[PDB]
Amino acid sequence: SWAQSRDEQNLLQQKRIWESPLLLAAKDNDVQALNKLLKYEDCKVHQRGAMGETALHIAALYDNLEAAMVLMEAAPELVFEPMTSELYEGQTALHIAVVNQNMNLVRALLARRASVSARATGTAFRRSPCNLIYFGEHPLSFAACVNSEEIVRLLIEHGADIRAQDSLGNTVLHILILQPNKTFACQMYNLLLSYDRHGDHLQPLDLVPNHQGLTPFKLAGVEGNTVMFQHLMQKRKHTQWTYGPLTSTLYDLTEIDSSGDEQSLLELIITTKKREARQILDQTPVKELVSLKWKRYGRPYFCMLGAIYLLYIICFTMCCIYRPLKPRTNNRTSPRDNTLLQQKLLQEAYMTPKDDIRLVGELVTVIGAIIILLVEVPDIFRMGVTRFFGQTILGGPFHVLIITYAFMVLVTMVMRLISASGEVVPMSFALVLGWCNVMYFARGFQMLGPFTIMIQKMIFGDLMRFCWLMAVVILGFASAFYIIFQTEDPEELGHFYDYPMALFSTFELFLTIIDGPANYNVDLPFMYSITYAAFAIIATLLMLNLLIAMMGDTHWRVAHERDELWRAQIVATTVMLERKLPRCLWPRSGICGREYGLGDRWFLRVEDRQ
Amino acid sequence: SWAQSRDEQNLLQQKRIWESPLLLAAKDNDVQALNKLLKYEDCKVHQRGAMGETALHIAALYDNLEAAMVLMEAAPELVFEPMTSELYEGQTALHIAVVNQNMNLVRALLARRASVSARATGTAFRRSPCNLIYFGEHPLSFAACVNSEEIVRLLIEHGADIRAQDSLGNTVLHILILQPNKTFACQMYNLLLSYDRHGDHLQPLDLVPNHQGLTPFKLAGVEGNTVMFQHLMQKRKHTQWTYGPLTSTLYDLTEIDSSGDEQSLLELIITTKKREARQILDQTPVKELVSLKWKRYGRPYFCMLGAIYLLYIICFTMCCIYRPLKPRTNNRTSPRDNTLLQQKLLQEAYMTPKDDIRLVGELVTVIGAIIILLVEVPDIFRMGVTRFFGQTILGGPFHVLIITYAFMVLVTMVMRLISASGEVVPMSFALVLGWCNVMYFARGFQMLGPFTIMIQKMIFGDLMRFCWLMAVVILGFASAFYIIFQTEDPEELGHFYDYPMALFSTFELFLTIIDGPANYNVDLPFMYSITYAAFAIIATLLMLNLLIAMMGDTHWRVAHERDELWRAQIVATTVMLERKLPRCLWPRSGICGREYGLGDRWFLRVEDRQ
Ligand SMILES: CCCCCCCC/C=C/CCCCCCCC(=O)O[C@@H](COC(=O)CCCCCCCCCCCCCCC)COP(=O)([O-])OCC[N+](C)(C)C
Ligand SMILES: CCCCCCCC/C=C/CCCCCCCC(=O)O[C@@H](COC(=O)CCCCCCCCCCCCCCC)COP(=O)([O-])OCC[N+](C)(C)C
Ligand SMILES: CCCCCCCC/C=C/CCCCCCCC(=O)O[C@@H](COC(=O)CCCCCCCCCCCCCCC)COP(=O)([O-])OCC[N+](C)(C)C
Ligand SMILES: CCCCCCCC/C=C/CCCCCCCC(=O)O[C@@H](COC(=O)CCCCCCCCCCCCCCC)COP(=O)([O-])OCC[N+](C)(C)C
Ligand SMILES: CCCCCCCC/C=C\CCCCCCCC(=O)O[C@@H](COC(=O)CCCCCCCCCCCCCCC)COP(=O)([O-])OCC[N+](C)(C)C
Ligand SMILES: CCCCCCCC/C=C\CCCCCCCC(=O)O[C@@H](COC(=O)CCCCCCCCCCCCCCC)COP(=O)([O-])OCC[N+](C)(C)C
Ligand SMILES: CCCCCCCC/C=C\CCCCCCCC(=O)O[C@@H](COC(=O)CCCCCCCCCCCCCCC)COP(=O)([O-])OCC[N+](C)(C)C
Ligand SMILES: CCCCCCCC/C=C\CCCCCCCC(=O)O[C@@H](COC(=O)CCCCCCCCCCCCCCC)COP(=O)([O-])OCC[N+](C)(C)C
Ligand SMILES: CC(C)CCC[C@@H](C)[C@H]1CC[C@H]2[C@@H]3CC=C4C[C@@H](OC(=O)CCC(=O)O)CC[C@]4(C)[C@H]3CC[C@]12C
Ligand SMILES: CC(C)CCC[C@@H](C)[C@H]1CC[C@H]2[C@@H]3CC=C4C[C@@H](OC(=O)CCC(=O)O)CC[C@]4(C)[C@H]3CC[C@]12C
Ligand SMILES: CC(C)CCC[C@@H](C)[C@H]1CC[C@H]2[C@@H]3CC=C4C[C@@H](OC(=O)CCC(=O)O)CC[C@]4(C)[C@H]3CC[C@]12C
Ligand SMILES: CC(C)CCC[C@@H](C)[C@H]1CC[C@H]2[C@@H]3CC=C4C[C@@H](OC(=O)CCC(=O)O)CC[C@]4(C)[C@H]3CC[C@]12C
Ligand SMILES: CC(C)CCC[C@@H](C)[C@H]1CC[C@H]2[C@@H]3CC=C4C[C@@H](OC(=O)CCC(=O)O)CC[C@]4(C)[C@H]3CC[C@]12C
Ligand SMILES: CC(C)CCC[C@@H](C)[C@H]1CC[C@H]2[C@@H]3CC=C4C[C@@H](OC(=O)CCC(=O)O)CC[C@]4(C)[C@H]3CC[C@]12C
Repeated sequence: SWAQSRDEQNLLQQKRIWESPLLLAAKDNDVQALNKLLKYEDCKVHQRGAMGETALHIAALYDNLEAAMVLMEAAPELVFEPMTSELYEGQTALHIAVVNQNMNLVRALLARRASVSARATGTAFRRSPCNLIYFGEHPLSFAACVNSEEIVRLLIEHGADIRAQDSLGNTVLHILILQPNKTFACQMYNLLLSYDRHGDHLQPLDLVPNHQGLTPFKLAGVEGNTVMFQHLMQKRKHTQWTYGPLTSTLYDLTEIDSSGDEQSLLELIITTKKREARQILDQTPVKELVSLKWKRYGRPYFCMLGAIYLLYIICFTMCCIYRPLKPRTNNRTSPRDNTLLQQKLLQEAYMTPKDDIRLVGELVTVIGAIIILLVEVPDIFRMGVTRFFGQTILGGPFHVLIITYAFMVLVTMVMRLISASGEVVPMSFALVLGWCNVMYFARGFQMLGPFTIMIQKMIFGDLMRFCWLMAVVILGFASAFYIIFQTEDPEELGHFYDYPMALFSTFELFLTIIDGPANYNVDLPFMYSITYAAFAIIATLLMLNLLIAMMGDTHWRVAHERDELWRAQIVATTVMLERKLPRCLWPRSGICGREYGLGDRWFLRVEDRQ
Repeated sequence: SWAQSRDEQNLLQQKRIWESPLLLAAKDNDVQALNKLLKYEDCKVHQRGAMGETALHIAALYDNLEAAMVLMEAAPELVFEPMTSELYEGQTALHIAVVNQNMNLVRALLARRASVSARATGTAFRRSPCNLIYFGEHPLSFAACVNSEEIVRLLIEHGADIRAQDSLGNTVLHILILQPNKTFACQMYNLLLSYDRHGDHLQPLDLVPNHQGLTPFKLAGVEGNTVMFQHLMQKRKHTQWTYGPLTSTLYDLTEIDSSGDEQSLLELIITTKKREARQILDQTPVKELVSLKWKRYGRPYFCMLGAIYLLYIICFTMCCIYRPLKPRTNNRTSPRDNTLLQQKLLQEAYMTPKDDIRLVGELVTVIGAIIILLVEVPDIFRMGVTRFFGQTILGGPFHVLIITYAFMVLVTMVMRLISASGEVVPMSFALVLGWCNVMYFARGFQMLGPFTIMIQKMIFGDLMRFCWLMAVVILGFASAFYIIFQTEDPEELGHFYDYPMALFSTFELFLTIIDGPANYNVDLPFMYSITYAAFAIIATLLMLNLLIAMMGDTHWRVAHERDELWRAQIVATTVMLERKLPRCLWPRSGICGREYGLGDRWFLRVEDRQ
């Protein structure tokens, strides 16, 4: 609906240029007709186009130097005119000649005092998925993104402000990081810092943030721009000595490490959705910083929490095993009734010293369930209650499973206080969610770490993508199997005696975890052998080994990038383990340079061999 | 804790150089300030640094030739000064200028009679995982490891001892093998043998061992340095004739083959932990030596021991089958009691001539169990009782299984002598350990050989790495399944009737080796169908085919290097079969050159075609 509208304006621009002889003579290189048109009476010079454009805009848009000079002589006030549309707001011909890199025509307008500070605020210039270029809003921003070193020098001599910000707060150094040609953006980055030295108006140009707060150093890590990230560490490192093939380099760790309350560079890479940002983790000062925090304070504090959680789940498991049960007080209803025991009442549950030992174990699992919710739930109140916490749901799925576990413990606490029947259903969820959260503590081991990335990408990328075709085949054949055996005696072959059982039987015959139905003492119905032969070929052979072959490719892809997926689990673990543990037991990383004559900041030394 | 300490000294070195004007003028190339400082009164010349360094140490460390010459004129006694720290003990500036390769400044110190024999015994020079360079302790050792042919010639002219040894006993030829650039180390190896000819003080420089006993020939094979190993066989081979495209080369086999009581080169490659050393086995005189020892005396003596072991295990199997059993004398306790027979007493066991035939077979399996322990156990007494024999445990795991088998035979010997109940548990271990040791004798066949390397790397690299996540899922769902059926009648569905059975049932439902529980005559509990549907998706589909896909990659990696893993099993078999068989039936390999005019050593001839 939006691409349909701006295709209708680009064809309407071409109709207006074919109707007006003034606009048509500016498209072609026709100075013969522009002499004849402009010598007429009043000429209709300031007429609009379909884009709100003037005739001097067309001459700069089609690289017509000779047509533009005729218009500037005959009408000198066309230079100060912006486009008055919606999709090209504020754009002048001084914007257009910069992008088309017409060196003779930029000097021509600036001789006629063209504005170097007009703001091209149209929707064909905002950072959008619909726009193929994001150049900024200023002509100095336009010339930097087209790699024109001659015009960037020529604009600053005429007064182009280098510290100007667009609607996103981005300076020209922020926009050069967002450009697709990364090697040419490094040379233009150096050139724009050569001119920023003049009596600093605030903190310098590479230290000015945008409306997100990011500096050009932190923006290169959020956007995954690894080429610019290496280029901006050269300002931040410092070589101490060089002993033959040795080199001792001292790195900054100011905007990388967690200085204060702001988000550090490690927090912004884990949070962001662009998965190109996780290549910053392989770059040198960040790579030895993560290994330093994990081997010193990360891994000891993580293996303590993993061992306290095992003793909690073993204490929870034995309270479910020794739960209060008594023989049933009523009598059996049907011959299909299998039940022999039922739950004791609350006053009846605690009446012996062995129930007092269990009550100690039940208070441990209730208090531990509250401590989980005191740590996890106040994060949804600080962050956004639905959306901005839902970003952490797709990031860490073990946040959900331990809040759901702690919910299930307090449900069967309430169902114990009031004497409620059916505590087996909140317990059974809590046993399997309680134990399968021990697979969270497998990222402390590099070999066991990305096994849970395999289990995740097989469920949410293979099973949740192919089970819609399996459920189609189960519903087809279970409905067939149900009406075949609908006229029969279930006491011989009872796999399909009602419709919910025929769906659970066909799910189990799909996966080949119960045997195929057979009696051999009675004549089975005729359609059964034909249907089950057709079922066993498409379900058990073909579609079951489809899924096993799909999951075998998910295994191969995760095991290939086995090292860089584990080291991104450690950054997410170390960052989480700082924002919840108190500061007195987490020392700050690196060597502080107060009593070494280096300032107030916190350095990190790397020694290598070339 | 150790890297944190020597980061604090490298920043403290930079503070002391910024405080003293004498040290700061030696870091920069400032001969203007060194003229003004040294013309003062007493100047504080011999002040220390944070590394125990002098001002003449800084000038050599930062490549300041002009700053160093001012210091040597004004203070000529700074040349004889070592660093008095702990981490740079004994290092002088004559060490530093050699590593930085400053040719003008090495001649300057040696003109002022600098010591060419000072020992840099600091912990930044010991062979350690923490040190990135191991250059030795002498300036001749430093110049050889930086590939400076001009300084090695210049040091020997001033009296550098070429036979000097560091704290590890390594000469300069030992250290050149330990260097990472292998091609440049070959040219420096040749240069240092050109100077060692002067009236040999002992056996020559390439034949002097270190405190481990290794010569530079044997050190290249232990360290896996295959480039230096080819370069040092050129001294050891000898071309007999060249008949067109043919060439007859006669190889040495002095330090390669088992000469006396010392460990040969074949014994040191199998023993060592660096698995780069097994590429020496593909090099020509070692490769045809292993094939010669195996095809002549290795494989006949190995197939005799494999056939005697089959007849021993078949004789052990029939003594377990015909074991003494009688009907039970007591009466049944419970309806769950299944037992119908029990063991006979010792006086009752041997009372017929068919028991006398078994007694012959039981003496064979007792005597054979003692002979295993007389061969295997006295190896743990000669080697280190815990640690240095534990190196052979990780090397050969079939040493453990045949000592454990021989232990299990003598347990049920003792349990037969005293009439002890429960001989089925030491026998059942001994049947499966007895028969699965026949897979030891599968390396005699090249096709069957590395099948047991597959079985090993799947157990100790896939199963012992993923079963911690399976046991989490088994304990989760077996605890869920136990409390679901805890209120039921076990006589219909008894898979989970107590907690140890529910763990063995869930282990068997994981692996899909028993069928899923179903009755269809009774109403099963409601949570069972939901839990077993969740179990059968994550356990049987997803996590069971994870492990099968992991083991499929272990198969692919071992089958790729199928030839070089079998030929390393033959070296370990041939070496083991020499140190236990007597010398009269193992002839020495090669042709001895006594009556061929070649000396006392033992050659091996290889004929090839180019
Ligand atoms: C990888 C590392 C390895 C892990 C290994 C770890 C150990 C793993 C194994 C552990 C034990 C396994 C065997 C024990 C079985 C006997 C229990 C018992 O006697 O039950 C009694 C009740 O007791 C209960 O009801 C249990 C309640 C929870 C116990 C915790 C109490 C407070 C601990 C506070 C702090 C907790 C932790 C704090 C968390 C921060 C009564 O039962 P019974 O009448 O005697 O029944 C006997 C039946 N039988 C005769 C057939 C047997
Ligand atoms: C990926 C997930 C998909 C799940 C797939 C499997 C679903 C599993 C869900 C299981 C939930 C079970 C809850 C309790 C069941 C009781 C009610 C019942 O269903 O049976 C009732 C029957 O009534 C029916 O026949 C309903 C089935 C209609 C067609 C199926 C539509 C399913 C939605 C399609 C979605 C499309 C998805 C794929 C397309 C994109 C009563 O059973 P009865 O006792 O035998 O009474 C017979 C009376 N008689 C004796 C007179 C004859
Ligand atoms: C790849 C190569 C292929 C391998 C092939 C090799 C051969 C493989 C097969 C071999 C034989 C298989 C069939 C034999 C079954 C009859 C045995 C018997 O009669 O038992 C008798 C007792 O005998 C015993 O108790 C056995 C004790 C050990 C025997 C060794 C005696 C001393 C040998 C010293 C040196 C040993 C070696 C030294 C080691 C260095 C009594 O039993 P029974 O009352 O008669 O029971 C009959 C029941 N039935 C009627 C139903 C049947
Ligand atoms: C890789 C290897 C791992 C193996 C995993 C599987 C272990 C296999 C080991 C099997 C050994 C079995 C030996 C004999 C069993 C008898 C005692 C018993 O356990 O049952 C007793 C129950 O008491 C319990 O419930 C204990 C279980 C507590 C929680 C499990 C902790 C396991 C350690 C976690 C380690 C974490 C490792 C993963 C995390 C990294 C008695 O049973 P009962 O007769 O039914 O009495 C019920 C009384 N009732 C009737 C009143 C209700
Ligand atoms: C699916 C579930 C499976 C996963 C298990 C989850 C359940 C249990 C969770 C976690 C396990 C808890 C028990 C520890 C056992 C392993 C420890 C170990 O050997 O690691 C290191 C020793 O440790 C260190 O060198 C540094 C840490 C200090 C010791 C840990 C402190 C507390 C230990 C307990 C005191 C508790 C205090 C409170 C008392 C209750 C060895 O070095 P590594 O380098 O780490 O070697 C392998 C990693 N690698 C592959 C990277 C090379
Ligand atoms: C009380 C018990 C229930 C409640 C407890 C908590 C339950 C919920 C737990 C965790 C929920 C936390 C969020 C989901 C986790 C990952 C989602 C994600 O990352 O994006 C995913 C899409 O997006 C989705 O698929 C969203 C999930 C929709 C279905 C949720 C129900 C599945 C329950 C689970 C039951 C499943 C049946 C298994 C057997 C039972 C993409 O996945 P990916 O990993 O980013 O990459 C894989 C794609 N790739 C392969 C192409 C590369
Ligand atoms: C999991 C278990 C499976 C493994 C079986 C373990 C159990 C039994 C253990 C070992 C097997 C014992 C029986 C021998 C059968 C095979 C012999 C053979 O054919 O090999 C060679 C013949 O042999 C030779 O050419 C040289 C050796 C002389 C013959 C062996 C002497 C003793 C034979 C018995 C007298 C006993 C004396 C004491 C009396 C008791 C053939 O040449 P090859 O080159 O080797 O061909 C294949 C190898 N390749 C792939 C490299 C090309
Ligand atoms: C009486 C009956 C019991 C006693 C009899 C004797 C029992 C003990 C027998 C042989 C023991 C001899 C030493 C182990 C052999 C190999 C170890 C090794 O090489 O290093 C290993 C690590 O290091 C370890 O894992 C050490 C082993 C720890 C567990 C030991 C108990 C397992 C028992 C066994 C039961 C398992 C369950 C199976 C079904 C039962 C590394 O393995 P790798 O091969 O070097 O390379 C593979 C890694 N790769 C794939 C990444 C490349
Ligand atoms: C009553 C007493 C004796 C028992 C103590 C209970 C502990 C076992 C609980 C209390 C708080 C719990 C912690 C609360 C929050 C978290 C964060 C949680 O983080 C995630 O799940 C990250 C998700 C992801 O990144 O995928 C991991 C478990 C952990 C450390 C919990 C581990 C278990 C703890 C220590
Ligand atoms: C009583 C019955 C009906 C309960 C049903 C249990 C399931 C709903 C639970 C139990 C096991 C759980 C799984 C166990 C482990 C994982 C791996 C876990 O992996 C990650 O989060 C990887 C990400 C990372 O670590 O980087 C994602 C959730 C998931 C699939 C869990 C999803 C929810 C599952 C299937
Ligand atoms: C495609 C691969 C997996 C195998 C290829 C062979 C199949 C197509 C063949 C092998 C056995 C055949 C079946 C053998 C016997 C029967 C039973 C017959 O039905 C009855 O006699 C019903 C019994 C009754 O009415 O009591 C119908 C054909 C059918 C299913 C045959 C269908 C074709 C089958 C499955
Ligand atoms: C009483 C009489 C009639 C029976 C003879 C008993 C033999 C069958 C036994 C006695 C000593 C045993 C040997 C003792 C030691 C070894 C070394 C052993 O070496 C390893 O296991 C290497 C381990 C590895 O490299 O993995 C292999 C079996 C072998 C030859 C044994 C094979 C079986 C032997 C010959
Ligand atoms: C009665 C029951 C409980 C006994 C249990 C038996 C297991 C503990 C045994 C029987 C089979 C054995 C395995 C059989 C064969 C091998 C291959 C073997 O492989 C090698 O040593 C390869 C190295 C090489 O040859 O180069 C290592 C031991 C291993 C895994 C064994 C380990 C111990 C196992 C699992
Ligand atoms: C993911 C792939 C492997 C298959 C995708 C389809 C499944 C998600 C569907 C197919 C059959 C369905 C089951 C069909 C019948 C039942 C029984 C129903 O429980 C009962 O009726 C219990 C019986 C009783 O209480 O007596 C609960 C839903 C459940 C487990 C369904 C859960 C969803 C299942 C497993």
